[PDB]
Amino acid sequence: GSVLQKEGIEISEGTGYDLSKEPGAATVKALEQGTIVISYKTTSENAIQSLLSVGNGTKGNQDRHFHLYITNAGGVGMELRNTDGEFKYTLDCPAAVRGRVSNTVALKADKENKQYKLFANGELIATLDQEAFKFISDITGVDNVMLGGTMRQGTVAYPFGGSIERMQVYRDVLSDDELIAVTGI
Amino acid sequence: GSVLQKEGIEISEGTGYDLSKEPGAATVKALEQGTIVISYKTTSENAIQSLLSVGNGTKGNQDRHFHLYITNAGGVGMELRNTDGEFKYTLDCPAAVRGSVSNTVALKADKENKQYKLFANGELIATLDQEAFKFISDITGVDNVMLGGTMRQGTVAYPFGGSIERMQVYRDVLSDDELIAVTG
Ligand SMILES: CC(=O)N[C@H]1[C@H]([C@H](O)[C@H](O)CO)O[C@@](O[C@@H]2[C@@H](O)[C@H](O)O[C@H](CO)[C@@H]2O)(C(=O)O)C[C@@H]1O
Ligand SMILES: CC(=O)N[C@H]1[C@H]([C@H](O)[C@H](O)CO)O[C@@](O[C@@H]2[C@@H](O)[C@H](O)O[C@H](CO)[C@@H]2O)(C(=O)O)C[C@@H]1O
Repeated sequence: GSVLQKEGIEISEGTGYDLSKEPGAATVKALEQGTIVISYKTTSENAIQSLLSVGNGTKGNQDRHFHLYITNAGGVGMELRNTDGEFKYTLDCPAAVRGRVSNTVALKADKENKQYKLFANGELIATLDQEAFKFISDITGVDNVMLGGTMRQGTVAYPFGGSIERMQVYRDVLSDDELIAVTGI
Repeated sequence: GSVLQKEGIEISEGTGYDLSKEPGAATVKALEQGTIVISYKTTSENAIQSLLSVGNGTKGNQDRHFHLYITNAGGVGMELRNTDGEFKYTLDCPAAVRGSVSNTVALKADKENKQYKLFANGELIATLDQEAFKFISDITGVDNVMLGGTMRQGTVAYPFGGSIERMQVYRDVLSDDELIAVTG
């Protein structure tokens, strides 16, 4: 099963929606691998909108976070960061989703294969293999989980507006076939 | 054989070294796929140092370029950009090289397989697959090739300092085994 799930969460641009106190959030804050699946509708023209983030929101730690994000040009991406000297692993895919319309995206991080895969609307859109595999448990001082933005020194960065229709986070690594199916209509 | 090669080029921080007029530069400016192999020594503490770039250096086109870069913290990466709405395909690998010392890195971009692979000092360090494969020929208005920085609105960005010991650009997609051997 999922370790954290939410449904029907509408977010006013800029505000975010804090998940840090939810049952399961502690698990999400320590993930060594796993899968994130999100259905959403954006109503914002912000250039970078985090759907889900997990990171360190404290002063001086603004480059220590993970987020799965969309853009105002129909892009989908993620960033996994613990300051640039430690790691900055990113995917950014163009023309993968559309903006008002429901989309479903997913990211998996697979420790055994050292691989990250991004899916949108029933398609695998990118794969990253890194010799030095990292995930959330490698970020230093993770203290929050949020929908619709990323906490950076107490400010909601990369603000989303619209609806998080469904969000599920898994410790399990779903198969590509599963993610093609679950991100479809 | 390479389509563009240079050896023994010193570059001070900020200066760059223009290759735009060299025979073969036109080919580099239009690559649909290929391989870049560079041996270098950095003397600079700049956080992002382009070893080789190919892009559009004109005003308002600062997000239209390709570069293969190293960092002050022993990292290696690349960015391939034509404005973020079009594409922004990147790799960034930590603790892959050392400043201390000569290092050799390589990037291949394989159109058939829609794949980019980065190598450093005899190891494959990252692989990127993109559904929408892009390379230099997809960048709009490419007008320069340089060593040791990236031209952005007439300024040398991401400035390298040190020596480009050997730089080769190929239209061919070299094998992983070839790259493991040449970089190690
Ligand atoms: C998702 C993404 O591309 N994020 C970038 C981020 C954004 O480009 C920016 O916040 C708004 O578009 O920029 C990051 O880098 C910044 C640097 O480019 C800038 O020189 O200095 C900034 C600090 O004032 C900041 O470090 C960022 O916000 O961390 C890098 C990130 O990948
Ligand atoms: C290799 C890399 O991370 N390149 C980044 C670049 C560098 O982080 C930065 O130039 C070094 O200081 O930052 C880029 O994004 C910038 C935005 O973060 C910033 O909000 O606005 C800047 C323009 O005034 C700039 O766009 C960049 O320089 O393009 C993104 C790039 O991937």
